[PDB]
Amino acid sequence: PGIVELPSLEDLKVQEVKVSSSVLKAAAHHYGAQCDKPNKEFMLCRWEEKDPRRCLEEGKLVNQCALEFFRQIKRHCAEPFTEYWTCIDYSGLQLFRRCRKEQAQFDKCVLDKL
Amino acid sequence: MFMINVLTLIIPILLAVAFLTLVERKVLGYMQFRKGPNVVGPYGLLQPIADAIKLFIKEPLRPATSSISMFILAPILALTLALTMWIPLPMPYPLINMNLGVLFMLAMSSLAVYSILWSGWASNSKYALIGALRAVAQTISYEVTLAIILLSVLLMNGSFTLSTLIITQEQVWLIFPAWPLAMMWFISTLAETNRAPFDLTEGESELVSGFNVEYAAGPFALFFMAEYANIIMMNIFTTTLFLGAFHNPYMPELYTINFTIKSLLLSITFLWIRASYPRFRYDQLMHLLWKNFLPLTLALCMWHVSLPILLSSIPPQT
Amino acid sequence: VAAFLKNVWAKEPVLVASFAIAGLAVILPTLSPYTKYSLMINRATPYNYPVPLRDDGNMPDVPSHPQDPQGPSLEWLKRL
Amino acid sequence: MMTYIVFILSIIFVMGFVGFSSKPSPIYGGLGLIVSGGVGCGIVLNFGGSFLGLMVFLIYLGGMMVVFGYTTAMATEQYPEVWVSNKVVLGTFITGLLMEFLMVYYVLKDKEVEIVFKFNGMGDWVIYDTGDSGFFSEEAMGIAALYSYGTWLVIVTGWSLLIGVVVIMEITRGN
Amino acid sequence: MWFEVLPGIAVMGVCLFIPGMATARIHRFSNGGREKRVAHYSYQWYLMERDRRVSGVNRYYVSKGLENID
Amino acid sequence: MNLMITLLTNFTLATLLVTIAFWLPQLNVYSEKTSPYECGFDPMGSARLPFSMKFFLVAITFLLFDLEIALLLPLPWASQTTNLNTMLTMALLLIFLLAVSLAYEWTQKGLEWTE
Amino acid sequence: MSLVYMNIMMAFTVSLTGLLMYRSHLMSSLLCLEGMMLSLFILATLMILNSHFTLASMMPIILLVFAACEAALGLSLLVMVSNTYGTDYVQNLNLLQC
Amino acid sequence: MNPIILIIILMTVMLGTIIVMISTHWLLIWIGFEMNMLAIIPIMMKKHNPRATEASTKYFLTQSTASMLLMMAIIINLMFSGQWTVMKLFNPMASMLMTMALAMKLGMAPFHFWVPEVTQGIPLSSGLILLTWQKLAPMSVLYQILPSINLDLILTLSILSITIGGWGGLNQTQLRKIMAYSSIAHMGWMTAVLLYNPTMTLLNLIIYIIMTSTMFTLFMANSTTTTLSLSHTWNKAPIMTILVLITLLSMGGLPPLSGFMPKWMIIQEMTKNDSIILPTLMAITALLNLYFYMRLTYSTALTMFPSTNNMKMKWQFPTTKRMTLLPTMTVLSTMLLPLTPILSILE
Amino acid sequence: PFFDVQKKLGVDLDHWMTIQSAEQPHRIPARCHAFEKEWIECAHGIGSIRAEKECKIEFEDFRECLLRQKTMKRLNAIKRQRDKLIKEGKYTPPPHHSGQEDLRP
Ligand SMILES: CCCCCCCCCCCCCCCCCC(=O)OC[C@H](COP(=O)([O-])OCC[N+](C)(C)C)OC(=O)CCCCCCCCCCCCCCCCC
Ligand SMILES: CCCCCCCCCCCCCCCCCC(=O)OC[C@H](COP(=O)(O)OCCN)OC(=O)CCCCCCCCCCCCCCCCC
Ligand SMILES: CCCCCCCCCCCCCCCCCC(=O)OC[C@H](COP(=O)(O)OCCN)OC(=O)CCCCCCCCCCCCCCCCC
Repeated sequence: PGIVELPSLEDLKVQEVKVSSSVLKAAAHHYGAQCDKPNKEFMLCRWEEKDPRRCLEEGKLVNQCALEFFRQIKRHCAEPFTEYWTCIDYSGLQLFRRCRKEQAQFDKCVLDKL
Repeated sequence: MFMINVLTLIIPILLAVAFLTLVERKVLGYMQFRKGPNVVGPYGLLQPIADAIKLFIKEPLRPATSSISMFILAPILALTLALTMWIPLPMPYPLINMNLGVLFMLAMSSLAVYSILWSGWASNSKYALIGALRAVAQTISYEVTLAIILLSVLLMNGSFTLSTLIITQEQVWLIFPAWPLAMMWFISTLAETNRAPFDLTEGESELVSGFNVEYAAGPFALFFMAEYANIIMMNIFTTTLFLGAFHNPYMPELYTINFTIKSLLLSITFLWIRASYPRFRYDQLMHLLWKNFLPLTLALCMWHVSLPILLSSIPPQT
Repeated sequence: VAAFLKNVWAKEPVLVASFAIAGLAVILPTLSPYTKYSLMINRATPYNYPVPLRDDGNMPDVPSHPQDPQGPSLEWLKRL
Repeated sequence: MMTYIVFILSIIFVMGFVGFSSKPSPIYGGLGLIVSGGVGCGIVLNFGGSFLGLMVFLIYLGGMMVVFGYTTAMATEQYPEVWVSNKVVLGTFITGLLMEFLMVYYVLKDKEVEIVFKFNGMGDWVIYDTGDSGFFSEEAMGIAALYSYGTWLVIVTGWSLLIGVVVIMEITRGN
Repeated sequence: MWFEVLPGIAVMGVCLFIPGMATARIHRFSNGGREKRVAHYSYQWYLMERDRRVSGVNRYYVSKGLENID
Repeated sequence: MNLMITLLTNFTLATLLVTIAFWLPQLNVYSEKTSPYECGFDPMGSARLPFSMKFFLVAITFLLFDLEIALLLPLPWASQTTNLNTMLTMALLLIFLLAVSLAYEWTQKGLEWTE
Repeated sequence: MSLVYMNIMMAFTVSLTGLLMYRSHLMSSLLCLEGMMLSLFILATLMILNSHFTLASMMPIILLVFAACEAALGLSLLVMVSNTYGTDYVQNLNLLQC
Repeated sequence: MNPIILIIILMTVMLGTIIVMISTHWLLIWIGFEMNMLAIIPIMMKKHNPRATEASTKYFLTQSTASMLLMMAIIINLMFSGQWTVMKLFNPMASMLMTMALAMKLGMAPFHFWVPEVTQGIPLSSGLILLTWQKLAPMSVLYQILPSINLDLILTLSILSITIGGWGGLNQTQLRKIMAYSSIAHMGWMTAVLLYNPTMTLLNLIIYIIMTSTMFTLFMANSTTTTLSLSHTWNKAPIMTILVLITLLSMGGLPPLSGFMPKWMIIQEMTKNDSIILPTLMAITALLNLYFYMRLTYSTALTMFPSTNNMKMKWQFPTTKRMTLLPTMTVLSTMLLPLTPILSILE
Repeated sequence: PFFDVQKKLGVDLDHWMTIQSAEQPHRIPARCHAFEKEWIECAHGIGSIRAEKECKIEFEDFRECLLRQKTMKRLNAIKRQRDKLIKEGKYTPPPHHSGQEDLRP
């Protein structure tokens, strides 16, 4: 039949959000609340046209937005966030309910700073 | 470093099996107005060692009229089934975390009967066949009620995972909202482990030695430690089900010591049950789990299906 | 019917207890008002991904942000 | 070799099937079907459905123990041909094992065989999926949906089982 | 008296203390000083292999914080 | 992978003790040691005779009730549905049909043993 | 298709030739029947799990339920046969030949 | 037997048949087949004699093996289709296995061996229920999948069963074996036309059901199971001899009786498609069927066999049997030929 | 005698199961949901003869999604040629197929 189409490797290159899953899980709610617009645009397009080859620039944009959010986090409250994701990462199942004190500390620092 | 973990699981359980034989002989001495073994060592601490060394220097004695393949295969299956029984037990971290551990215990409980059945069949004996058919009748008596009791209890847990059973009763004990289910569970595991008053397989009065009446030393010891590992892990299973302890993820030794004390007290109560009651018949047991336990269990299963819908207390499945 | 109940409780109390428990379990979800809360709790558990709809222009009920006022909230799950 | 894990489990599956389909003695047929059920549970567990494997293993173990009781009551003789005790049983066991190993050698050489369908030579890891299942297991959710979707299936299954109890009780009556 | 069985009971106590503490220590050693990850469903497995890929050591318990990014 | 390593470790622990229990000690095997044990006297017939079983009906209904409880185990996952009323009704109806079958066997003397 | 399908249908064919050639024992043919139902179960759940037909996961449970129901029926008929004659041999069922 | 249990079992048999007839799923078709078989097993064990055990065991083994082949065909269709709808099969292997499964369920040669033995070993009412009710669900499923059946296989089965039933009906003195071989011939007649026009198969099914029901009710009313027992009816009730005479004349396809209408329409339909040798062969083997019908009607109606002395004692008592719908069914089985274009309602 | 009762009465008994693209618990899609949708919509209301004549492309593509004959056939060709090239000595595998390449995410 037809020769299948595939974008070149230069179109797929992007700066990566290189963090562990505990960093994502700790700041999941802030990431969901702050970066809703490019994430939801990417999700709408990805569910609409059903093609990852036509949904690449929006993935690029969502990577830049997530990296910008984390770079903003690193500038102000690096140490409470470090303690919070460490207390998340000790748990085997990564429970939210075992680190309510670091939850309050991170929430207070982020709310007062940003 | 998984093989080190496996070895450090499988060696202490058989050491504790030998010392449970010691403790059982001492308690079975001390309740009946006498003493246990206290001559071999300091308060008889070397009796299981002497018993173990004695049983491995005696004659093997494979019978001529017995099919040798199944005769050798059955004790190996019994010991291996008792040894792989212990794997997903969380103390507080299991060796193998499994999504469905409860069904694995149920399937391996079904499989472990076949060692008794084939050891009875292979040894060409009438008493061995009698013990084998008594084991068959005992299994068809207890298995349905055991599975449905465990089903109607796990409905408040949300999943078959045993580690979730620690979290699901971290507020209050699970023996409170299922105390009747706890009693019938205890009776069902008394019947599962072939212990008194539901022995009915290794009967020393109705028969001489049951399905292992032809098994000489060595191979017979495999059935002995298989049965004692079975009773220890079944008490451990009951302790996890109904008597969950406080778990600190930073100090797991607290949960380990609490759990160990509770399971030891359960085994003490098990030997206490052993030295108190006459043995049932093997048809009176069939009229016990069917005419008395099964209708109440069906009613309790209706109750524990409707109750989470009733109180909006459906547990999470995650 | 009271004499029969006394006789059956004197003879086989296990069957009486089982029949009472089964009857309780049958007739209680009909009359209890907390079952709808269980229904809504089961409905409000997010297993899938909540995919967004294209904004044509005439849809003021659906929000534009997770922190917008309009939409189905879960205050009752906190209070209960 | 480890990529062919389901292949090795299916070869033990067919080995047990030809062990107990020779019909040596129903005790050894029971042992063979126990082996086949356990390794079939293994096969379907590497394909992902652990619940289905555990159920088929448990159900077949219960049925095999009851039928063991039956043959110790009913289907037994003085000298049971356990294996090698009869000419035709040993002959057909060897014939089945030889045929099975022959076609395994054939499919591990040409990497394609044609018995009436066409079967490929690689392992069955290729036909898997690269996506994730999220926060649920598909088989458990399907058999959970048995209650909420399949009300008709529940009705016909329960009625068939109740009249099956009636059927077996009115068969063993004697008059 | 009745406390002479307590030697054997205490020996059973330490023999049942051994395997749980051994599994706890082995899990805390072979996972970089933390609890072993529990992957019940495939989302947790995908996240665990995501950490295994970002870590760069082919060892997922080596956890990279936010200092990895620019 | 770890489960097969554990099962193999248990199996070669079990078969190591049997293999050292057959070759180690001194053996004195005669044509009297391996005779079947019949409480001191010679048996009167073979041990492979038909050993008749009285609980056949209970075994058949054990198969049927084992399958009934096999159908019943998806209940913890089925409680996580949205059509909660229909699931509750079908669970209750299945358990009620199980109880009806048990009661019909009870009233018809099916659980009573033959002879 | 995959070679696991080859082995599953090949096991089904083995148990089919086992059922269709009797060895003077009815219970062995019953065992072959349960082997065939086990093979059907394995084949069905393999394709159902591979093609992600999630709603069809309730099917093989029902198939195995009816398998056990017909097995129980076979055992009951075998009790009647063994209560008429001495044994369960299939050659004793030759009254309907005249 | 408890009549409540008997009523429940009969309604369960009917429920399995309609579950097959109304479902749009292959698994539901299979469930209906299983529940029908497992509910009709104890009807055949009503009198509890060894012959009933033999008949039940042979019937159970045959229907079990046929159900296994049915399930294998269903699973192969699921593999090659990914769906479950009751329509044509998407694989020739599945079509062949399904056709042999339904042939084994229908008692078609060369899977015909169990039918005379099972029919003989069970009472007359259970044989009637078998030969009429049980031969509807396989015919319904065969009606559903007619785009996919191989023509050569089904025509081989049809002419083979016609020849074998007509030949085997010549060597029987028991009435139930005669009726089973006649049933085999009639299923050959119906399925020879199924791939050409299935309305002809439905018409043949209805007429054969009516005819064999009338004859089984006659045999139940006279309480005769052998031909020498049937020969006493002229000394008991001559009107019943007239009834069996006209029904045996109709069963051989002798015009102007209603049993000739199915064979006439089969020959009419199969010659629109230029097949002339086959309906001639089916006509000659129908002549063989008419031969053993003629032998039976010579035994019971056209001659007066010697009777016994206790027939006087039987003369003194009038019959109290429940001959349900016997005159209506006899009239429908004899004189439905001038109403032949009624068959269009089955279209 | 397909006495269709379900459409006459308006109830459904086995209609939700019969195809792979029906309603699923929280909308879990099958592997070939789209191909089944295309083949079903191609051959609706035109009969079986016109279904096998006028939707052969869609049906055979769906059947290739189901069993994947040609996919493993092409993979077998590639694997066999690569093995022969490796054994003969005209090919060397790249480093990213050897075990490490500093993987993407
Ligand atoms: C692990 C934690 C602790 C577990 C608890 C058990 C520990 C102590 C064990 C003691 C020794 C046991 C040794 C083995 C004994 C075996 C025999 C045996 O137990 O047989 C069972 C016996 C059998 O009794 P039976 O043998 O006398 O039966 C007589 C039968 N007839 C009459 C036909 C002759 O009892 C039962 O079956 C009862 C089971 C438990 C019932 C629980 C009911 C709870 C309350 C319900 C509600 C009541 C209020 C009224 C209704 C209200 C409604 C709203
Ligand atoms: C002649 C007599 C017999 C002689 C030989 C005896 C051999 C030993 C017999 C005893 C052991 C039988 C085991 C049977 C299968 C048991 C399956 C099992 O334990 O599954 C548990 C578990 C389920 O996993 P799950 O809950 O889904 O969670 C994983 C998700 N992260 O699963 C897992 O965690 C997956 C782990 C890998 C599974 C690989 C596939 C199974 C391997 C089976 C090997 C062969 C077994 C043969 C048994 C024969 C029995 C007679
Ligand atoms: C509607 C509620 C839900 C119903 C569905 C769910 C039921 C769950 C429980 C299932 C029980 C299954 C087994 C039932 C068997 C009943 C028949 C039976 O065996 O009765 C025997 C018994 C007398 O014993 P005996 O005659 O000696 O028995 C022989 C040896 N034991 O006979 C008796 O003891 C009498 C048995 C009949 C009368 C029971 C009355 C119980 C009343 C409880 C309070 C009212 C509850 C409300 C509902 C009305 C119930 C009638």
